[PDB]
Amino acid sequence: HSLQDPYLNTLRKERVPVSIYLVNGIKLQGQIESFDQFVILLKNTVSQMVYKHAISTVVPSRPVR
Amino acid sequence: HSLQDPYLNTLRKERVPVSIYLVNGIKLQGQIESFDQFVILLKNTVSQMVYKHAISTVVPSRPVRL
Amino acid sequence: SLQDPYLNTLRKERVPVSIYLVNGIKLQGQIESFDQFVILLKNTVSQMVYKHAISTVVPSRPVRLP
Amino acid sequence: HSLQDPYLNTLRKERVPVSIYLVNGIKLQGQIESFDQFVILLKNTVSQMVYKHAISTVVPSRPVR
Amino acid sequence: GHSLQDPYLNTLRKERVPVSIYLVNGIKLQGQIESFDQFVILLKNTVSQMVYKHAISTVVPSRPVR
Amino acid sequence: SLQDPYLNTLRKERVPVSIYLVNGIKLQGQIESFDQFVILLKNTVSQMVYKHAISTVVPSRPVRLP
Repeated sequence: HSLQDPYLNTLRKERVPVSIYLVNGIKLQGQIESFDQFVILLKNTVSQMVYKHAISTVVPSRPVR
Repeated sequence: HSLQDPYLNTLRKERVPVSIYLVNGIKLQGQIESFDQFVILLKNTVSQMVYKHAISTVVPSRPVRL
Repeated sequence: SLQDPYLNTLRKERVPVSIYLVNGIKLQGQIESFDQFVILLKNTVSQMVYKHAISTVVPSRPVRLP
Repeated sequence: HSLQDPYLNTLRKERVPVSIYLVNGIKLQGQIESFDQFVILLKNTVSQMVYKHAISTVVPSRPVR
Repeated sequence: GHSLQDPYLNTLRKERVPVSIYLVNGIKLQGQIESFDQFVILLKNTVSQMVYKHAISTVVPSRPVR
Repeated sequence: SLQDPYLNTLRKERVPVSIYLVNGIKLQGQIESFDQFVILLKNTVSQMVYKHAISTVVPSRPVRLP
């Protein structure tokens, strides 16, 4: 929405390394390649499709905006 | 959102420290910088975007007046 | 709708309740207010609880059902 | 809801004791007093409102048609 | 939409294929799909229990199906 | 949509993938088919996986992205 999109898009455009924490406790790390209404593609060695419904928090490695 | 929006907006506007408990049991702390229909941006020692679907409760450090 | 009048009765009559979360945690207090997605619980700890994180709402006494 | 509603209504009307297992593993028991799109009211000692999103299964104590 | 799910469940139902339904909490239910709608599946063995799809992780047939 | 073309690439190229569920369980195989709500995973035993129970889809090798 009005916050989530610009936030993720800024992270995407600025290629900021992020830590994505899943609801189960697992921590994912990488950079946001792209995202749509339901998923986020996290890129590194091999990219992976993360369902937003499985995400708890997105923590940037450095301050943004 | 007749209650949620005014509540979160008051916490935000008044810089009220809050504790956000996640469904998995993890406790997040800080002040609400902004929010929308699905996420809340928390800031202080660790700035982060929290998905509401992962939140169980939001406990203000002090009660909120609407 | 049954959820709304049920909650409104608990609210209006200031009935003490126990709100059990999906993670097993038990919250206690009286419902101060609520909307489509959240419930504001108050007494010992004032907090906004997301309904999506609630498993059950158990009143301390029987109440008029809708 | 061509199946859910008739099923729950049958259990409600016939007052069939049921076991409602929650997604977290807890087992609730009693009779279905009523239900709507999102919740089910279960009666035992005091009635409790159960959110369907927290329910995994509804198991009747005896078979029903 | 349901171009895969519906035909899949209906085939399992019509052919009475033994199936295992794994829930998100880890529970494994066994039996056969007797019926289903948009939100639930009726699984039959000892008694027919209603399973909410939201609580299901996977549906695994006892044998391949076409 | 980003999800559909991505899943379709995995499907068409028959790419080996790991599907991690929200409860931490790891499933392996390949995407045989999918619709708006489910994915058909093929390996030693085929199974229908509900997307709501999936946390991440990880291919065994880099693939073309949407």
